[PDB]
Amino acid sequence: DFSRNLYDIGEQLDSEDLASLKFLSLDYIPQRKQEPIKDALMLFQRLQEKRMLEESNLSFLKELLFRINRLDLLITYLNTRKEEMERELQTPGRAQISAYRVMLYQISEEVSRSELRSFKALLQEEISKCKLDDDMNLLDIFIEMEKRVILGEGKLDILKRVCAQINKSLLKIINDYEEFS
Amino acid sequence: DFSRNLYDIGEQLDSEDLASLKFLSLDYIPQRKQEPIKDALMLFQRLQEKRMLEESNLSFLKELLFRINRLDLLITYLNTRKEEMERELQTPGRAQISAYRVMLYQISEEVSRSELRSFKALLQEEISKCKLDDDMNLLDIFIEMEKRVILGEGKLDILKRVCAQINKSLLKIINDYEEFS
Repeated sequence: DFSRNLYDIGEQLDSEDLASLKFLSLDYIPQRKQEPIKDALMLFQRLQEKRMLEESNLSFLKELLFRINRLDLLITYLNTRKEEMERELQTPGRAQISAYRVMLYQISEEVSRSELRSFKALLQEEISKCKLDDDMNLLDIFIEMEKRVILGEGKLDILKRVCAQINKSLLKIINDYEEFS
Repeated sequence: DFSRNLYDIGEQLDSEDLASLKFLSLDYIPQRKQEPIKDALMLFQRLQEKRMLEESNLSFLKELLFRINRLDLLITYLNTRKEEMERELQTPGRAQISAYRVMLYQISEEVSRSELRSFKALLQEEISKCKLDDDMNLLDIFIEMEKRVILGEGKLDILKRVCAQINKSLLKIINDYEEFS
């Protein structure tokens, strides 16, 4: 009963819904493991894979659907109302999605298209002014590059991009590394 | 005697050496547990803590000293020559530092101060590459903000800074989040 019903819920969702649900699951499935999920059913399988979703274990499904405001699916397939879910989530700790993620999603729902363009513009303003100070030595800079994830054992792209403009011999070293690995 | 000698070697090293050796130890001691390590002798203690450095087990100590080209300490206190260590590390696998880390360190050794200026400039160029195409919705933008590590569970500065220029209600959301933590 549960499995077929989860299939029906799987089909009733559109793209925007899947994006939202992919976001609201980031507490359990890292960013790194979200490219594999292309449709809602694969997300269901990956959620049950961590035993966060089972028959008689629908807390997280109910919460997810309420947050993305698909109350029609809650009623049609889960027999759950809005006020019931509000009562459930307003009792401390019963909410399973972090306040961080819910905050971000609600910021997203409040924003229009024009306001989104404003956000892109302002974010490109604040990014086009990153300031690493003058007291960081090179090794620290490599550590920051690994931190901001632009350099790694298998991401020599940017490192080669800068070294190629500094001096070739460095690029020679890098090529020796990646060609002997 | 072993402890006394390791103390003497511990004090003979300067700051640049400690930075280098701290880097070349990143295969075993994560970034996070290196702020506690403030001096070279403490680094020795943290190396013995993981039993990669023992009495009669100096492979990694010798390797460390050779890499940072402190051959004077190798000879003075360890009675070990340059060419012997070269033979040691050129025998496969006996070098204990990964080719990645050693590659980064030699890139560091080759670079002058001016060339480092060029590296800072070019890297600030590549970070100020915005991407942010017209098909990314807000949530994706949040995910890249977390990537470039300018947004996080406890780093709401930039997010509030942009929302304050878009519309206050967003700022109200963020403040409600962080004052509820």
